[PDB]
Amino acid sequence: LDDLEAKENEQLNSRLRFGEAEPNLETLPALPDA
Amino acid sequence: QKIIENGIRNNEMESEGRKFGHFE
Amino acid sequence: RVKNKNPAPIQISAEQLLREAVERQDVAFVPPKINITDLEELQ
Repeated sequence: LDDLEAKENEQLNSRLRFGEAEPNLETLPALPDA
Repeated sequence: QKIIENGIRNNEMESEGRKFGHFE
Repeated sequence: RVKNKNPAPIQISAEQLLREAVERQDVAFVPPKINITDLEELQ
């Protein structure tokens, strides 16, 4: 959907009024070890 | 009899083999 | 500086975990063999 919106802008808010979605902890890739 | 005596000899040799193979 | 957050060139893998777990085993225990110097310890 976001990619379609981006291509929509080339030839041419409800989620925007609040901050970005905090990611789910269990679905993110593992942090590389130091 | 010989099997007993062989066991006794082998145990004696290994017991002195502790000193024999002490350093190798 | 204990602040080298660079990702390690080698990453800990599961198989490494289990291999370095099993390295903790040693050979079977070696007891001093009993010596039978007369008929008593034989019987």
